[PDB]
Amino acid sequence: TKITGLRTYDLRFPTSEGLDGSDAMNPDPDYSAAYVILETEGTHEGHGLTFTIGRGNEICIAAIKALGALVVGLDLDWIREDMGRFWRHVTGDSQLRWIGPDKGAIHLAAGAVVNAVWDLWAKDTGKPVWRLVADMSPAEILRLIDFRYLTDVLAPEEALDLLKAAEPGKEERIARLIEEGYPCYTTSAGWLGYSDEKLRRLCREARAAGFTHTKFKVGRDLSDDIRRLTIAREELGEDMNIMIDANQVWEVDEAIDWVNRLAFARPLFIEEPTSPDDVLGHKAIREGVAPIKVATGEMCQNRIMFKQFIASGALDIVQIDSCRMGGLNEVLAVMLVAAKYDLPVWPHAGGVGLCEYVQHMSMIDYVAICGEKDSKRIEYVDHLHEHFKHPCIVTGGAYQAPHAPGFSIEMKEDTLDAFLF
Amino acid sequence: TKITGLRTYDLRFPTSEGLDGSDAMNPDPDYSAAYVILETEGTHEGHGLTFTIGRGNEICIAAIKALGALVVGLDLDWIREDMGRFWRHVTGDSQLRWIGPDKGAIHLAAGAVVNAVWDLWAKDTGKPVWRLVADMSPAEILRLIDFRYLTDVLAPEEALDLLKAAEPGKEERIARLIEEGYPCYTTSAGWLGYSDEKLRRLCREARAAGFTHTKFKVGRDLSDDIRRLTIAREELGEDMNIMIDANQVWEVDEAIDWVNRLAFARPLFIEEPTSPDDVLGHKAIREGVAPIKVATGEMCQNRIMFKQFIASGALDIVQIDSCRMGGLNEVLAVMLVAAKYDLPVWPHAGGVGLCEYVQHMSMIDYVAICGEKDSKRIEYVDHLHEHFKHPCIVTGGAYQAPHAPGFSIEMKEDTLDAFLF
Ligand SMILES: [Mg+2]
Ligand SMILES: [Mg+2]
Repeated sequence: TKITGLRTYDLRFPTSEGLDGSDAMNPDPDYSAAYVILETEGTHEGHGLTFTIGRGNEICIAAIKALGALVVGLDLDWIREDMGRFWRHVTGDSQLRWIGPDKGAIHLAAGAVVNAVWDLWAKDTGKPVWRLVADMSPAEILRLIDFRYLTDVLAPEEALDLLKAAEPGKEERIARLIEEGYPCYTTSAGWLGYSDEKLRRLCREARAAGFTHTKFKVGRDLSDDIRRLTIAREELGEDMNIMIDANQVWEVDEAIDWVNRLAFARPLFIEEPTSPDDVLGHKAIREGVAPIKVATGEMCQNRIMFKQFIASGALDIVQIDSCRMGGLNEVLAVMLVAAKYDLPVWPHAGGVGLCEYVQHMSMIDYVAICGEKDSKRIEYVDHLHEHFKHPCIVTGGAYQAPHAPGFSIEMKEDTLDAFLF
Repeated sequence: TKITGLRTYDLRFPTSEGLDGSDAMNPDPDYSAAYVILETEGTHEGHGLTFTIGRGNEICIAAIKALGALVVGLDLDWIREDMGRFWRHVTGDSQLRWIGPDKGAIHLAAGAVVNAVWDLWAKDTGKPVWRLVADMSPAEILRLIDFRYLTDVLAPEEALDLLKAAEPGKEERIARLIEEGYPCYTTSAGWLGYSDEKLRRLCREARAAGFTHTKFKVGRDLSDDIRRLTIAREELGEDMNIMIDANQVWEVDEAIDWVNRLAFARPLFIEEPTSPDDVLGHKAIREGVAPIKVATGEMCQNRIMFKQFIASGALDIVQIDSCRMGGLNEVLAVMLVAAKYDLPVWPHAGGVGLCEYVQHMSMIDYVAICGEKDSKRIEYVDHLHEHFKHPCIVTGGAYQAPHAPGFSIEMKEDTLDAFLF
């Protein structure tokens, strides 16, 4: 099997029409996918995307096309033999690196391309991605990862030790996953643009559905946030776990003051209180708002930044995103760093196809990395699942384990035509 | 004056013919400019560029075009009235922020567009950019900067104190700059691909010309580094200051061992010993290679990363780049942070037009911010200056102060035709 070509689609969805996804930083996102198909001579094609919120999607498309020169002509077997080597290769064009390195449009594109390869690999072997990786031995999983710029915090030997320690319980955990699924929380009642009445209704829906955890956007107006969280608590009840997300908007001192003003709502954590680059900033905020925890990561650019967030104790909750960084391989590296420091990973899913991706990622984390899921929650949003051949399935507050071969990301063909920008 | 339109040029120079620019990370760079011209109804046009090394330049072009939607239609007086407001505006489209924020292709593009505006402003008033800014009162300079995500280390109040404190000595320093220029160092003898014979000749030329500081690329092969540096010391003499640049290639532990092995050559600093995102890693390397200094910054993505590098004491020498970040305004922000921590700024100039840019920026630093230049060195390389209408002028180891209106970046019309990719 050889990758023989690739096609790209600039897909944009009119989510702003109802302000779905609206938050303190992004008032009117148009959920969009920079979508890629890796062509083969065979029966399978590798589908992948990276997620943006409208304008700028075409910049990612440009970056995907550039990466295409590194991938077209490759043999899939060469890729599979040492995917860490492939990852170094695909992120290793020094000229393309200059556009990053491993950040912004070029790394968003890498996420799409890398995840497309996983889709292809999984389809070829007849396994959902979570199972494809979970079935691997510790050494085989270790081999997936490019450890460059990680070794001062997590060297391959220590990663291998973690993988070996988690190996003996894998079968039981797989069975448990089939029986129970993986618990998730909802942000769908929480978008900042919603009226209070809509907020009330969607809070009742979330509770009725069996979620134990619900997230709300905050950060534009303090008076609004106090009012909204008071109302949320009324509808949700005292037992509900509430979280809040500021989407990066605050300064450090502002953030500490503002979430302390929201302390009455008993939020489990504040998400992205400030810039996603500000490690020392998050750490200062963390100290100032304890016992309210601090979460961040959905825009954390790469493993180098994540390792510093984690090693410096700048956060309580690690929120990887499936295609912000260099796809599954880099996510797995971060999950191992998180496991070394006993920090939970709660993936971001606020976007088109993101749920479809991160379900597999946490399920790998559960089976083969940290071995625990009960105390964690994958993000979930109830938007745009209708465009996927195999959408995630959530009920009673949990993702059902994927069954179809691939990465759950392939879109219905009609969608590829209807939503072309 | 109104910005009425925009043109972009994908310009690529065949620098890989002689391996000019070659280093341990980038073995065959093709010096390129994602070049932009801002159109007006008047006699002036604002020229700017961001620098890349070949493939991927087109991603920057796409990002520049995207930012064009934020800039075309703007009145120049609205911009000048509060350029910090304008800076927030051009980097503030939440959807374009998703592609960054303030990093990668979108921010490189911001650098080109922001600096192009500076070029236009300077042309309109008839001054080189450095003097346009140096003639500003402390409050007017403060007004240029967007402090978002800086206030936990440098708030506007403290930045103003710094600016006010530098104010009385401005007239003297301007005089002194006109008399003396601004000292610079050369990297033109140090490219990794050069033969030993050529290394020797270039070292002799650098020494004759009166440079007191010369930089060499290292990091590909230890034996080569040992031999080349032995040769360099031999040709340059004992009074010469030698620096070395690894272009990010090492792990932390590897960097410490490798530069310590080169200690015999007495390097003033090691530049970019590791990933440009690794603040804690640079700090660890700095401890391990003492007394050899640590420099980094040419790819430091923005003020938020620079702020952490500086405040945490991860580096000795701050190497801003003129168009890696959001152009002049963000560079000035970082210079003020550096002034607070009394760290010197030695700008990167390894690329087409970079010398032309950074000469202005360090001269602003000297006259209006930190008030000291004798102990600092702006990078210089002698490549591609023949393409500029007003190239930098270097003699006796110092940049002559620009005197023609603009940012020195405008290229000759024939270059715009001949080097289109
Ligand atoms: Mg979030
Ligand atoms: Mg350098």
